Amino acid sequence: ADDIPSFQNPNDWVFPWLTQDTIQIAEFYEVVEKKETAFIYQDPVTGE
Amino acid sequence: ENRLESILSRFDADWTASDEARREAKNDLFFSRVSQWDDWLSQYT
Amino acid sequence: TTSFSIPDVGLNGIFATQGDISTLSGLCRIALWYGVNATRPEAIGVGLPGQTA
Amino acid sequence: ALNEGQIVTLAVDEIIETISAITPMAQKAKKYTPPAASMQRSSNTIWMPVEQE
Amino acid sequence: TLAVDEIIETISAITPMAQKAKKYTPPAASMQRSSNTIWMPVEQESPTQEGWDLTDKATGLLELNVAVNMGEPDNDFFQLRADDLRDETAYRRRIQSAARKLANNVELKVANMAAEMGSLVITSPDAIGTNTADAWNFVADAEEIMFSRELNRDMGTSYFFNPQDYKKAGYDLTKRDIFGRIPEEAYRDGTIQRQVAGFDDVLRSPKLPVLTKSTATGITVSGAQSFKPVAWQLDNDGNKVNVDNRFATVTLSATTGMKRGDKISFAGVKFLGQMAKNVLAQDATFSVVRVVDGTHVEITPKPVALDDVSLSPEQRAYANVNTSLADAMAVNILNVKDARTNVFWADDAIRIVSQPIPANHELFAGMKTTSFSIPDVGLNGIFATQGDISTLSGLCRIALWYGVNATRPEAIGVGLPGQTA
Repeated sequence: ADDIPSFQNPNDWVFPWLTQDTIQIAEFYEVVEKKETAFIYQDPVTGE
Repeated sequence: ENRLESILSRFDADWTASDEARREAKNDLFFSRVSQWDDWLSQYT
Repeated sequence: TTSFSIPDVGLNGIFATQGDISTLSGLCRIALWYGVNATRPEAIGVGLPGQTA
Repeated sequence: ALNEGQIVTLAVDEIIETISAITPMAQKAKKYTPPAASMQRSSNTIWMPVEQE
Repeated sequence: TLAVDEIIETISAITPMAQKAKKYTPPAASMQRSSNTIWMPVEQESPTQEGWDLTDKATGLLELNVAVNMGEPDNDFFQLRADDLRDETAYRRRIQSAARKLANNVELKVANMAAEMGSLVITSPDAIGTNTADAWNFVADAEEIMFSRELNRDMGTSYFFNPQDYKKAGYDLTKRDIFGRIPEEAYRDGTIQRQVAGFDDVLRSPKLPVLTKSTATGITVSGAQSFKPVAWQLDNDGNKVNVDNRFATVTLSATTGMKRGDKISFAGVKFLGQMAKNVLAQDATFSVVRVVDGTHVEITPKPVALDDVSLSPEQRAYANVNTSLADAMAVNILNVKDARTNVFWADDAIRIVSQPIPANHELFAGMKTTSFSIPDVGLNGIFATQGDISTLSGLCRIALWYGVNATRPEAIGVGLPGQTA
C-alpha cells in the first residue's frame, strides 16, 4: 500500500467540482486458448 | 520483450482505437446527468 | 488525426498524417500539449550543497 | 579452395537497445486533463482560488 | 450546337512483346534496402583436363552473376475539375486512355531494350522481297545461330517482324503459284504462319524501333585487352562488390559516331560453342551499350577469349570467343543503313521487374489510393486521387513502377535487312 499506483485517468477535470480522486490501477484480463492434457479415468462406480 | 511492454502496447492500441467514441459517450453522460451548459471557456469571462 | 499515448507519464497527444499526391509523399506530426505549473512556489524548495564563498 | 562465388551483405533486425530513461518527477506530479476541446490556443489560462486567511 | 457523347473511336494498339516477356516481383522490403537491385547467379561451366598425374592442378570454383534493377515511375498526373461538364465526361475516358498509354509505354521500353541490347545480329545484303523464301531464310538464320551457340531455349523462342517485312513475307508466300494450306492462309489473312523455321512464335510488332546507320569508320582496338570472368572484386575499402557479367569496356582508337545499340564485330574473333568450346565460322558480334568517355565503349557480350593465357582454367571455362583483341584489329560496323529491326529472342532473356508504390499507408491519409490493373500486360500500378483545399477541384495520378532487364543479351537478337551500301 505504500506505492500508490497510477494509470491513464479516465475522467476529465470538471471545473465546478471541488475534489476529484487521484488513485488509479488497472485489471487486465487476457484469454489463452490451448490444447492441454486431459485424463480419461475409469469411474469406480460406473462409466468413465 | 517485457511483459509490461506487451501489455501496455495492447492497452495503448485499444485506448487510441476507441478514443472518439469514448469521448462522445462521456460528453453524452455529462450532458444527460450534470449539466447541459458545458460552456466553460466562458461562464468565467 | 488520431489520439497518441505517451509512455511513463499519463499524457495523451495527437497523431496526424497527411498525403501529398503531387510528390507522392507523406507528412506525419505528433503533437503534445501540456503545461507544468507550480501553484505553490513557497512549497517548492531547492537544496544547494557546497556553497562556499 | 578459391570459391570465388557470389558475395552478399546481411542486415539482421535484432536491434541493440542503448537508451533507458526514467521520469520519477513527472510520475510524481499530478496530471490534470480538461475535457475534450475545453480550451484553445488563444485562451488557455485558468484562475484558481487560494485558501483564505 | 449539340455535343452527343457518341465516341468516335480512333486508335487501337497491341502489346505482344510486353505481354510475352516474363515478369518478376522481388520482395519489396528487401529491395528497398538493396537499392532496388538484386543479383541472380548464372548457370555454371566446368573446366576439364585429361591426364593421370594432376598434382598442383586442382582448379577452384567460380559462379558469375547478373544484376537486375528498376527505373522510375511512369505517371499520368492530371487535374480534374468539377463545375465543368467537359471535365465530367472527359475524365471517365481519360482514365482508360491513361491505362492504354501506360501499357503502350511498357511495350515500347521492352522493344527498345531488346533492340539495343540484342547481341546476336543477322544482317542481310538486300530487302526481303528480293529472293524467293527470303523471309524464311531470314528467320532460319536466327534459329541456326541460336542452335550453333547452344543457348538455352527450353522456355521458348520468338521472332517479331515489323509490318513492312511481315507484308513482304506474306507476298513471298502468295506469289508461289501454288495453293496448299499455308499459301491459302497467307492469302485470306496476312499471316505467314504461327511458327516459321523452328521458332515457337512468329508475330509482327508495330512498335519495333529503327536502328539508324552508324557513321563510325576507321576504328581499331587501342592496345591489347584481356577480359576475364569474375564474380566480385575488392573496392577501395577492402569490401567485396559483385561484378555484372554482361558488360565489357573496350578502349578503341576513336568512338566517334557510335551510339547505344550499335552492332559491331572485331576482325578475327569468332563465336564459340559455349558448352563444347568448338570454334564457329561466324564472326562474333557485339552490341554497344554505352559510349563512355571518348575512346572507350561498353559492349554487352564480354569477349572472354579461348586462347587467353592470363585466364585461370575456371575462368577459361566461360570462354565464348576464339581470340582476344589484338591491339590493332578493325572493328567492323554491322548497321550500315537505316532499317527497322526484326527482333528474335529466347523467351527467358527479357524480364520486367516490378515493384509497388505503397500509397495506401496511413502516412498518405487524405489522398485515396486504389489498385489499377494495366490491361493486356500483366502489371499493377496505383490510382490515387486527392481534392483541393477549395474550389471544388481535384487531382488524379495513375502511377506504375517497373524496370525492363535483359538478363541474356547473348540470347536476345536483332535482324537487319538490306544492309548494303
